[PDB]
Amino acid sequence: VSPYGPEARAELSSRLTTLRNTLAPATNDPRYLQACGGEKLNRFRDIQCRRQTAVRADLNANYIQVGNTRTIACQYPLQSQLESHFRMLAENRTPVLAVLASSSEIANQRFGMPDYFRQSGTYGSITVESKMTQQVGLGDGIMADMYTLTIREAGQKTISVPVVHVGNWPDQTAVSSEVTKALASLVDQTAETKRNMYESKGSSAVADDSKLRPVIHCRAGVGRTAQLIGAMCMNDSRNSQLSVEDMVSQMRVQRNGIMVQKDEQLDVLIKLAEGQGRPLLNS
Repeated sequence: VSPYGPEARAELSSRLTTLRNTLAPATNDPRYLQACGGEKLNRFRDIQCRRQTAVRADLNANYIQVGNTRTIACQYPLQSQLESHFRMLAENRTPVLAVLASSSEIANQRFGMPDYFRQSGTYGSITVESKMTQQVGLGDGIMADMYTLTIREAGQKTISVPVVHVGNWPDQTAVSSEVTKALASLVDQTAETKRNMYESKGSSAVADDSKLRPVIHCRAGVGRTAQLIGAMCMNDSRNSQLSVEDMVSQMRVQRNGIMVQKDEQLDVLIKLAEGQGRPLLNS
């Protein structure tokens, strides 16, 4: 019985579905962050944010840790949320922002997805400038454009955050294991270089485990975001022997039960796990 056959995968699904169903938000569910006084918090009323790992009280965003890998996963900020977003970005001394929402989605004004990282702008007390720098082929026609976001605010020290935008990964789809491995590497290396810069400067953020965390988001922050996160988790040697079952239960327990949304996205994670001889199921 191959540990990666229909049967075993049949069990993994069984388990993860039970979990997803259990995590479904209830009305004013105490496990999930609730909108304060009118301003909308959630982009999709059914894609909620665990109160326990909430990064900010007014953002749909979570601190996530699978094994030893620390990141922040979030929704695409709404217009009213942009200043707090940049605030989170800066305090985190963000080593790397990875946006996985496509240019078409961003372009489409019915989606309310402000084009916040490709243009300069002012947002309350914070002003922002963008600067394109490189473009990298990941494979399969998938392309990553990179920008550098300089976030300034009076009385605050200026922070730069490097951005990696995969402009052509469609929603509800899964890019191949190879493009996925290639993007994870691209995100780790970008994070590494920026981290090292803070470190050579003696940033105190370097000590704090609630900071220097890569920030990743597609539109909802549970499909494309989750697939990439599971991939970063897999190419960190310290997560040796963590199974695909644990990987997914920790993401679901720290954000919402939808994390790793489509079945095909779970297949990409399973291929990489297999290529590693990483176990699918616990016990």
